[PDB]
Amino acid sequence: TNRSTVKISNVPQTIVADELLRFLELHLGEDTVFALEIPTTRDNWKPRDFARVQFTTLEVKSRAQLLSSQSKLLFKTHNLRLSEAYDDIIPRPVDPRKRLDDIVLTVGFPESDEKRFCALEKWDGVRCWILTEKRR
Amino acid sequence: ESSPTKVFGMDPVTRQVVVVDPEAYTYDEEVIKKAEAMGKPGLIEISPKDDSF
Amino acid sequence: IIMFEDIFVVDKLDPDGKKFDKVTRVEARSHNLEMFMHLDVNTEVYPLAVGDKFTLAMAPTLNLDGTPDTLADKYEYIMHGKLYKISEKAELYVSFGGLLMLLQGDPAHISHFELDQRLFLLMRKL
Repeated sequence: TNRSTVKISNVPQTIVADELLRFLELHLGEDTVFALEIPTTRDNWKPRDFARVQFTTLEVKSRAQLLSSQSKLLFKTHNLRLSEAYDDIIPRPVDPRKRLDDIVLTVGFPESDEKRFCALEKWDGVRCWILTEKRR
Repeated sequence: ESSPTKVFGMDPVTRQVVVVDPEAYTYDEEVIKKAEAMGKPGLIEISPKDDSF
Repeated sequence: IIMFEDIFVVDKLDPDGKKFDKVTRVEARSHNLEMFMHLDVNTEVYPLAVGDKFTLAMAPTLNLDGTPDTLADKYEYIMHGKLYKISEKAELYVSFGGLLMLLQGDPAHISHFELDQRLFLLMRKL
């Protein structure tokens, strides 16, 4: 429950990322999958037997886990088994409120003894993500 | 469309498939393979009748 | 007449395929006895899904009070095989016509099994 990334145990070797994404979006909600990655032993033509999928919301992850526990995920005569992943594909917070877009960023120091702040350089339209788990 | 011969029909009023002319199946496992590919293993079950000819 | 009787819950399936058209080896862990079992079950004829609970029994004969070599009505997955290897937490290796069974438990739980004996396999999914 710490992170939204889920590792799929067994997937067919003949499939591509697009097919698995379409299957997940058909069984789960529409565009509820953020990152899907299938490791390849070779450079670009020998995928492995497992894959890691990152969901947008924790509720989608819980629903996918419930479906996997009931063996209701059958993709090309293969029963997908879902397990927790060691690390996320992308360090992105689950909560949409934490994600801040198009905010002005400035730096400085308390130049004066009174409540006066000096601005050295101001950056506009920066992206701020608050990762509670990573403490950064 | 997967069936090689006209063994299944689509009913417009009920919006569901129906079995029409079941004697022209020719025992080609095309509809079963299509159902398995679509993700439904036990959608259509067809077996020969041993005591009927 | 029943030597070993217990309730098992399947943990995982080695093929884990609905339409593989192949024998699927099931892994089940016993309850209240902590015994691990390997069994080759034809999923297409006898469907088994992960998380299901089934009872398992082993008897030298299916007759009542003797006549070795009428429990058929009670169960639904009767098999016949022989035990060929008892080497071990002792474990048993019984082959049902080429279908291997590996019952791994405790030395005290399984002790009345002789070498090269014919035994049955009764299984019902509740």
